This record gives sequence, structure tokens and C-alpha cells, in this order.
Amino acid sequence: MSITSDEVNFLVYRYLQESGFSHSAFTFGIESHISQSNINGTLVPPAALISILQKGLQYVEAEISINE
Amino acid sequence: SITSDEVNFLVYRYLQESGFSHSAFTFGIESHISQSNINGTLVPPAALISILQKGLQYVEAEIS
Amino acid sequence: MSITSDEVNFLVYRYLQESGFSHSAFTFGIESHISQSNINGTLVPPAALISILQKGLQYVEAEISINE
Amino acid sequence: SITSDEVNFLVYRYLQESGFSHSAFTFGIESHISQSNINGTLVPPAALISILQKGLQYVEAEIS
Repeated sequence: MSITSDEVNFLVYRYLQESGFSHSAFTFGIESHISQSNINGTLVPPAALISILQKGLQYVEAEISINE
Repeated sequence: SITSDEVNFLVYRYLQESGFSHSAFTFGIESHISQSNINGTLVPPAALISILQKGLQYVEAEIS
Repeated sequence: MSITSDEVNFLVYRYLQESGFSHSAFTFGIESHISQSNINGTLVPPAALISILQKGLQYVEAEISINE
Repeated sequence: SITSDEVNFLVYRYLQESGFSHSAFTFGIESHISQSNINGTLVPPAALISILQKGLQYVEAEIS
């Protein structure tokens, strides 16, 4: 399920916004050229970066536990 | 379950490694990225990306 | 009437704030170490940078006009 | 009488010349420092400082 640069940038950008990192969000939106990203912001849920990251951890725990 | 500081360091490292100098600078401060208790040594390059990769594999396992 | 680095930094910082340059103000406050400046913000009037700059221009106009 | 864009370019140039990289970057955007109609050539280094210097001489002439 290959992930693109623009995707992670969107997840990060939205994380900065939601966490109240107003100044970082602004700076990152520009540096990452987020305006030029082809992603629909309205279809991205809140805490998305937090959610995937949480699942990423659990997935790795599952890989170790079966071979544990 | 991950914590705010852990997530913050992940995005912070990503920002540095991705060459987002000005974002890295501003976010280091706004986060108070230290003052927090994380050892940079135990977090490898692309860790944010890597954990996200495993997270999409998990989501692809839930719709299956 | 010698002017110091911290002084001009304060004038600029306050200009960014007042003009609504929220993100610049934040970034500059940090870069210029404005927290470490020995200046009393409460005794600095609004549009101070704009005012001095305006007077700076008028002063130069006066220097040219008498020799004009 | 000076204009918003003129003041903005002055502070912008000052930010660059003073090595405030991250401020210069953020302020270039937030200002929309161009999109505005100023020729960099006709504005010398330290122009912000210089005009401020003359402004304090003027204020010192008013209390006198």
C-alpha cells in the first residue's frame, strides 16, 4: 500500500493544525507546497497521523508476538 | 499507545531529514522539542515514514 | 542618538505584531532572542517603526531642501 | 509619506542582511513580498537602519 511524499506531508500538516501548532502549520504549508498537493482535505479524518502511527506500532507488536 | 512528545519528535526528525529547514526550526520551538525526554539515538532515520508504512499495511488488513 | 540592535529588533517585532504578521512575529521573536531584550514594551507606542521611518524620510528631505 | 510595501521591503531586506534566515523566509511569504512593485537595486544595504538613524536625529531635534 505504497505511500507518497504528498500524503505524509498532508498528514503532518493536518497534525500541526489540529495540535494548535499554528506557526509550524503555516511554515510547513509553504515549504511542503501543500497548496500544490492533489489531496482532498475534507476526506481526511482528524488525528489521522496519530491513528496510522498507533496502528503502525500495533502492527509491529503483532509481528514480534507471533514469533515471540 | 503513542504520546504527544513521541509523535512530535517523529515529525520533528522527519522535518529535519526532509530538508524543511524553516519548518524544523519553527516546530522545534513551538513543540518545545526539548524540554522533552526522548533520546535521538534510539530513533532511526525515516522512522516517521516507516511507522506510517506499517500503519497502512494494518489498514489494508482491516478492509480485507 | 546611537541606536542598538535590540532596539531596531523591538521596533520590527512590534511592527510585525501590529500589522498582523502573526507567523513572522513568532519566528522573529525567537531568532532575535526578543525575550532577552532589555526594553520595556509597554512604553513603546504603536506604529513606532512606521513613525520613526516617516521622520527619517522627512529629515532627509530637509537636508536636501536647504541645499536645493 | 511611506507605504506598507515600502516599509515591508525595508524590514525584509534587514531580515536577510541580519541573517534571520527563518524570519526572512516566513516574512517573504506572509508579506507577499512579491507581488509588490519595489526594485531591490535602488534600496541599499542597512537602509532600514539608516532611515531609522535619521529618524532619531529628528526626534532629538523635536525635544530640543
